Amino acid sequence: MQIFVKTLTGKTITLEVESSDTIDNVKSKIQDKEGIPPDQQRLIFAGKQLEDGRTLSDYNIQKESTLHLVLRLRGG
Amino acid sequence: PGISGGGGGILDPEERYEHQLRQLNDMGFFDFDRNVAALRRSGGSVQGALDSLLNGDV
Repeated sequence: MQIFVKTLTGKTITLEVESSDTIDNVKSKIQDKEGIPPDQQRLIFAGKQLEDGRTLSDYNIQKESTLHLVLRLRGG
Repeated sequence: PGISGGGGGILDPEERYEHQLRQLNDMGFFDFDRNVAALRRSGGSVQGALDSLLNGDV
């Protein structure tokens, strides 16, 4: 399984996860790709702001799904 | 009363904010009219519009 994560600036990241990864665990992968700290960022799917303790399965996330990330300080 | 101001075709929100409109759509908000009404009050912030869209302010 993989997923993708898209900034508010417009960059698309790609990550390797399982349906059992948490939202926290997903944020923590982007820190390998751009260095963005997982306490500064949040995630969005179907316009809804996702909760840190939930899974990818909790939002019915699929392989190659195209999610977004949101920094609490904007960063752009 | 006393809202809005001057402008022209080159300044309408459909092209003033076309990046942010796409970013809202790509996150999940295909309601163009709501996105426009939200960007108009957020000041053109993607997440500022997103907060209004979530709260039902548009």
